[PDB]
Amino acid sequence: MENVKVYGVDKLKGVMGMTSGWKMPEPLEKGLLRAKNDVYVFKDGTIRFDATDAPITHFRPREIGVSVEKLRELGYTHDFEGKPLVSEDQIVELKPQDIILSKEAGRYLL
Amino acid sequence: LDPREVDSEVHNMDIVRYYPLEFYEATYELKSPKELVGVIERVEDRLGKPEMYYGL
Amino acid sequence: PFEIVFEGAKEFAQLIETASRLIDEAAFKVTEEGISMRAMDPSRVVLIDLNLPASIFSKYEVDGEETIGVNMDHLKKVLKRGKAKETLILRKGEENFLEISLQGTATRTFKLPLIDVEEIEVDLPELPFTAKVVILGDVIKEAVKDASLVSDSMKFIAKENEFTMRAEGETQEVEVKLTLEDEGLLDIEVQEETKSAYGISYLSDMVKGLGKADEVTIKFGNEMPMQMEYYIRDEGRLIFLLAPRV
Amino acid sequence: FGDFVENNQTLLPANYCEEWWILEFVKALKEIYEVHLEPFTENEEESIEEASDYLEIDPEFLKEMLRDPLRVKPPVELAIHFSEVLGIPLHPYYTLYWNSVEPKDVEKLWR
Amino acid sequence: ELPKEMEEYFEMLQREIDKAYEIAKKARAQGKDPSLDVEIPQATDMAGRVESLVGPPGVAKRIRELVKEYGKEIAALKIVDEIIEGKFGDLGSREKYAEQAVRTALAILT
Repeated sequence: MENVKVYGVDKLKGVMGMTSGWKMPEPLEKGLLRAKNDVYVFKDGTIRFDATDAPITHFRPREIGVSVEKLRELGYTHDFEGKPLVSEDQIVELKPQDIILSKEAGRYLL
Repeated sequence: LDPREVDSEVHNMDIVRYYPLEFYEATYELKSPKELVGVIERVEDRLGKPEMYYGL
Repeated sequence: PFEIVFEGAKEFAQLIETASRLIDEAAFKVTEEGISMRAMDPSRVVLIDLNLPASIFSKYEVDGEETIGVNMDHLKKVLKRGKAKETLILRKGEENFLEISLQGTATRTFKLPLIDVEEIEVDLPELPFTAKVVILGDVIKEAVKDASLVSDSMKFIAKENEFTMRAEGETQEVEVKLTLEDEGLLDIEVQEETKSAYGISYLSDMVKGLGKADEVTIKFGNEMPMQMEYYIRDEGRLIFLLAPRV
Repeated sequence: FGDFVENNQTLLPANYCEEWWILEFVKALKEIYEVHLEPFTENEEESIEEASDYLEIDPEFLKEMLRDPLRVKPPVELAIHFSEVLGIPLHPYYTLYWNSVEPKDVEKLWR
Repeated sequence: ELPKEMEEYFEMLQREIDKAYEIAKKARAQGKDPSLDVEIPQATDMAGRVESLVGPPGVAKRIRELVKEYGKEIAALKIVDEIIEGKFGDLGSREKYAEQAVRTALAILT
């Protein structure tokens, strides 16, 4: 608490025992900061979010709530028919490693 | 990302804007989908060429 | 090296409990003018301001000014031990310890180490308040209780010489209205029609502990934050600033 | 279709829809009047004008219906006129589930 | 090979990845964690993943050449033959060779 200057935390849950062969523990400052921000931990020391997966190849800037200027900043400059991207009702093609999150996912990732 | 080494079930997905008339005329004959693999373009028909990430 | 004395330790304990019901860490500023405290809840929704002038305390000897921080849980637990006719003495020596002494039949002295809490100076300036309402604690407390009983949010509608509070639920409806002629509204003034909605959990936390014979000043506008205040010993002031929904 | 290919499932007969109808429409147009048009794209103005003149329709309507056959439909009288002139089945939007009833029920209803 | 857009896309992705990795390395260098460096290596193709997962060291180039020449299955078979004979070092008993060959071949096919 003196290290991370976090004093007003009511609960801090741990484990009954470690499962690895090393039994190396985690710093308690990380646990305090997790308890302060209301996030949990996994078996390997990461915070994860599970969701059902669905496919998509083309999108519209109005469905995902992003301006055309922001898209042009990201790299999208045309629509799927070769025309320049100047409207929010045009259909754009998704790049292979671009994802669209839910709003629960965004709330937790905040 | 390299589509050549991701999976094998995604290599059967269609990348056509519309199906041809021959597909509809062959559905009435209760054919098997393997008989018209070349008629409708799939993902497997583009592997190797640079246009795997381009024109779906 | 300051020394501060108070009469009626139960009042101070209730004040501290009301202030700490929404925050977890608080930093008190001690000066020649008085003791001040200003903090925000972890959700960054409600702003709490506490002001205690030197005229309230029986004895007030401060040479300089320094800020002290202490955990709210320990302070609340210690202060709850006081009675209604005791003398509370807060002392701080050359050491970094806070001594809390209760003077009654026997003197009990507690010690609380000081904790370094980060100071973030944020303030809310004056805002144009369309409606100003002076109300009693009982009416608002039972109104919030009924609103929590039926719904999750509370709506305040103030018009000329009228004040109503509505709670819209999925199925049930609750309406509470009172006029100037009723004893609930001591004062009222309205520049123009106003309407706003606020949460109940924050309101339930703020209004809990209010007495029956207490005057509470409520000011709010159209879709802009509501300000609640009430006075202790006619000079001490507690200020609540609650942001509206949406 | 890739779902059918992956699981090796025999193709089932296809229900009549707008995408089949538009292909039949353009094929009949080319076979009769020798005009080349394609759906889901943009065509030349000359071909659009020729087709509209032969069909006695508004060129803007023809452009809109060739661009988006799944959202733009002709009125029932215009569909009947198309079926009479070009010689294609009725538009699928105005076809009822005639094969969900027996011919004797239709006999009684007709009477 | 690739046009002037997908290559730029991949370059910007790599740029962002590097930007994150530098901060991760600088944070980990201070010795407040079980290790003094990041514990997630980055790969680029199947051969790198196989080398990082099961090994043996130096197999990436051989896998690349064999898949370029013959194909995936024949490349796995040639890799098995090379591991058994002793291109990739001395392991010990025949049990070690069998285990390594099975693991690497299953990784290559998989």
